[PDB]
Amino acid sequence: GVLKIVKVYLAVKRRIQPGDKMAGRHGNKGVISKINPIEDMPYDENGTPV
Amino acid sequence: QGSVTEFLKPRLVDIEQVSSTHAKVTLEPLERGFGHTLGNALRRILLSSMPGCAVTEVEIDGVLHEYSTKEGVQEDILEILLNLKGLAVRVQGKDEVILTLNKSGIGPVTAADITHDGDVEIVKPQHVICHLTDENASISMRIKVQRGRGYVPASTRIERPIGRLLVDACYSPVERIAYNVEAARVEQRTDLDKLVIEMETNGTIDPEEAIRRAATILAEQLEAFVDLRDVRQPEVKEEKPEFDPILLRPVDDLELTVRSANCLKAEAIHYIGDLVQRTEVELLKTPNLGKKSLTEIKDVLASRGLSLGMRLENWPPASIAD
Amino acid sequence: MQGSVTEFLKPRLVDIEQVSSTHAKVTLEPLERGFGHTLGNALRRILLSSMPGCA
Amino acid sequence: GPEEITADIPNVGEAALSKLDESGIVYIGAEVTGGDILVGKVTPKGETQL
Amino acid sequence: KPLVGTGMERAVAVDSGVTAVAKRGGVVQYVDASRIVIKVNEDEMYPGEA
Amino acid sequence: EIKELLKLGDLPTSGQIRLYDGRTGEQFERPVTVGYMYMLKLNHLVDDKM
Repeated sequence: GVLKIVKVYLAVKRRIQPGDKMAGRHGNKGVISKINPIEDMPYDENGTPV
Repeated sequence: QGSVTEFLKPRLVDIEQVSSTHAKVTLEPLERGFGHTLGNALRRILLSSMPGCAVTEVEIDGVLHEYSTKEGVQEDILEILLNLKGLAVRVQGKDEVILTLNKSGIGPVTAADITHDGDVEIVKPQHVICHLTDENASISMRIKVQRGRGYVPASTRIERPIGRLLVDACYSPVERIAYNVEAARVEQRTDLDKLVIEMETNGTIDPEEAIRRAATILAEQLEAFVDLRDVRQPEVKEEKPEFDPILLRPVDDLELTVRSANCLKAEAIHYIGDLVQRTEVELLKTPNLGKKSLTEIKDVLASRGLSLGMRLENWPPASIAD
Repeated sequence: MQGSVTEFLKPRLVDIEQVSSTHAKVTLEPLERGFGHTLGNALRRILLSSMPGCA
Repeated sequence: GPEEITADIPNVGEAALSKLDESGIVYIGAEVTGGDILVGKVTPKGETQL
Repeated sequence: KPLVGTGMERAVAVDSGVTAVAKRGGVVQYVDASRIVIKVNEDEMYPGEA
Repeated sequence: EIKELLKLGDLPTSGQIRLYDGRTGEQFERPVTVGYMYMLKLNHLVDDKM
């Protein structure tokens, strides 16, 4: 009981968002909660934000 | 108390222009203590408090969206637009300038291949936009430069193909600000230092006017203590979001006659908001109404709290948004 | 300015609550994300260092 | 009654016409929000009797 | 690639069969970012015979 | 072996560089270490969706 079929993909570009988990190769499991602004972000001598 | 020039007044003694991009200016008259409090109250005044200009909207002749890959291109439709993010152009005194790009054949598309506008000053003509592999492949975009307040996410931005694919932005001139100590070498006394500010601007705003502007912002942030004739109110805003859902009600809530219930609906009137927007001076022109058919409506609107000649909000209500 | 370069609101003193002859109140409502720690540190090193007086 | 997919739909709106234009199907790459139309559908209901 | 390694990250991407590996010498005709065609020299130079 | 190599670089050799505070402005007591770390962003499972 079907004439034809129409397939439509749905690609989503998931961007960074506070809620995921980050872990390298050593096992430093962590989680982002609050994004630290650049204004109140200390730096070195030459001026390089962390 | 006294107050009579007890400290030294900072004055521009000598500037250093090591490069056309980076400079090393410095002041001399600085007491031990002001070489840090003035450097800290400036380091955070040029990381987001700077206008600048950058690329935001782009057209591309051939590509429809960030998925369609244009032929005759080494990279994909994505990477070739990421290059425009680095493309910096300083505008004389405009906010909306449309630039056109056009060329053919092999060779990296430089920034000098774009149209030459008088009000448009190219910073780095040797800027690469896209590489053409096929000699028969052409490339053309409508790169326009605006003036935001630093960075504009594409996700926040983006029917029919008009603006199509867009890119990010980076109006922020300098990306890093640093400060050094260093003891000044005057000919008067010994206890004197020098600020010395290092700035790495993309090439839009020269360091000499950028640093001075930074301190100017702080000056205006204290003009209320210098006793100046500036009588302006701070913030007198009153926010309390409210609306009138009753206006979204049809005209069948005013108790009318069959006559008016057939004349109004025939004149594109289904809601009470579609009638108030008009005036009782143009409705008399239609050979299907009158003056008694308007004064009767206003009589009922008196209880609802509505009347002819009033603006509307959130109208029309929920419809068929395309 | 006249060339429209500021585009930001600048704070200003309005009222001085004089509860005493030495202690008072200095409010500053008009502030932004960043200037809160700027003015709070640009004067902190003055009212606790560069102050005449006598004792 | 078996329904069919086509760009020319006897709808009372236009939102379903802005997308579907390539004779039944829709062009590739665009931008809107969730709760729209992907593939035009015309399925009569109530035996075409109000 | 990480700044430091052991020298075993290369042998992985090879046996896994991730990157394309040519099985015959010859020049490259096209280098599109979606399709690549390599012409071999086993037949007489002909626009439709190779 | 590494300690001997750390002699070059830029200027430091122990890793602890002087960090200037962007908040108060006063330098942080006892310099901290700054370098490159190999991390990774693990996929965000949909089993923890709101």
